[PDB]
This record gives sequence, C-alpha cells and structure tokens, in this order.
Amino acid sequence: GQAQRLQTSSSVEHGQMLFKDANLKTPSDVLNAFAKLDSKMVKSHAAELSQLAERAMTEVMLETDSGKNLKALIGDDAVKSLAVRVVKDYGGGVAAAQKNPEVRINQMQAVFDMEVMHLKAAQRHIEGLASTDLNQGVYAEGLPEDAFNKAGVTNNVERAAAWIINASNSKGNDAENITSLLKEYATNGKDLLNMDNLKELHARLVPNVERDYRGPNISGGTLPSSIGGEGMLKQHIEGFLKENPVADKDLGKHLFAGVIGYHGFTDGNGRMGRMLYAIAELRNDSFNPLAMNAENSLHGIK
Repeated sequence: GQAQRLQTSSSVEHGQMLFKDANLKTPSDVLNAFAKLDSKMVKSHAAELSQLAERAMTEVMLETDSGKNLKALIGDDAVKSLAVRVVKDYGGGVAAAQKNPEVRINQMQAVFDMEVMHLKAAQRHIEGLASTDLNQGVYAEGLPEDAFNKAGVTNNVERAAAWIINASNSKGNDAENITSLLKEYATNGKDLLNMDNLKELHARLVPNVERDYRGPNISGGTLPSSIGGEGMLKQHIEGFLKENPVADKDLGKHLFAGVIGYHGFTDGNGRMGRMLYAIAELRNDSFNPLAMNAENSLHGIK
C-alpha cells in the first residue's frame, strides 16, 4: 500500500513498488517513468505521485554538481531541507514530471548555482576577517560613551546592555529582557559555537519572530536563502571557527560578522550579532562598543 511504499529508503524502491518495475534503478529512471503513466492512473494516484515526484526530484538534485557544492558549504541536513523547498517551488509537480523533468532539473541547478554564488560571496568576506588586523583602523573604531550610555554606568555588563539596547532602539520590557539575557549568558558557561544553543538564545531574545522560508534570490539580489544563511552560520561557528581558532579578544567580532553577514536568522540578526559580540567581550573581561564603521566592515552588508 501507499503507507508501505512511503517508508522505503528512497524514491527508487518507492517507484519500483508503485510502477511495478524492478528495472527502475535511479531517481532519474523513476522520473522518466512518469511520462509513461496512463491518464486515469495519474488521476487516481495524484497524491502519492506528487510525493514520489518530489522525492525523486530531491534525490536527483542532491547528486548534481551544485547540490554537492551546497552540501560542501552547509552540510547534508541543510542542503536536503533546501532541496525540498526548491523542488516544491520550481519542480512543477506531477505534471512537469510527466512532461519535461529535465527542463525542471536544469532550471533548479541554476537556482542552486545562484545560491552557491551568494553564500560564497559572503564567505569570502567573512572568512577573510581571519586574515585581517581587527585591532587597527575601522575594525577598531569605537563609540563615544554618550551615544549609548548617557547614564554613565561603569560596569562592563551594564555598558554592553546599554549598547545593545540603544542599537535596537529597545524599550521597556524588551530592553529589560536584553539586559537579563546578557547577564544570564555572561555567567552560564553556554557554548556559543553551537547553532542549537544560538537558536535557543535567539528564541528568547527575539520572541515570536516569524520563521517563514525565504528561497534563493535569482532576481539579482544577493541575500542567502533562509536555509542557506542559517547553514552557513552553523558551519561558521561549529566548523570554521574551530579549525581556525581566533583570539578571545576577536571572537566577538567574528560572531557578529557571521550572524549578520550570513543572515543566519530570518529576523533579529542585528540583535543576535550584537548580543553575541557583547557576550564574547564580557567573557573576556572587557567591553569595547563597535563604531558603525566597524560594524559595516565586519558584516560587509551593503
């Protein structure tokens, strides 16, 4: 039955079962079979055929050169999630599987290639910071106390809170939450180089942010897809910053650059980036507020 077929390990066994064809050996073979289906069969099994087309298109896409390029950048889970959404958006469902799957597969490789280009453009800038002097020039430029700390507090945790609060134009209860979270992560020993930990912080810092999918920009824009940007942030902190360790006094900068520069969240990137910078600073017994020039140099967004 359909329920049995859905639990197969891939579209190949699923197709073999549904199409009663043991000669189907690849996901391309499965897609090529769609043109051969009689019209009544296509109507009576429309729901399952939509699932199977999506599974087979996804599998084909993950083995393309661009699919492997994305895998290299953001890893298996993230590329699979992305591949499914692109197939849903561009794959054309059962009707396109019947009529012209190769056209769809080609179009989706162009979508993936655009995404790869955009992630790599951010990556050149962000990983480039590991070879720049972040203590001179703009990378060093600071903010006058009076711009964010009118009250004139001296304790570094309160100064960092004021800086974050001012940058987010945060008020009342929202500002109190920023302050509480900062104190909490300054002292809780939680590993920042862990995307799960960052998503938990983000959820409390930016409550009821909307989590909606944003796909690759193929219109001229360079914004990463939502999945792509989150995958790059994850690989940045769990991979790049571990293989190429940075100095404690520079970690905040690299976290700030990574979050905002890769667009690691659907919203509240600025708040997260500043919160991670401040936490890194405080754990290094310091707090140096960033000049706007320095923020712009770090995240590289224009």
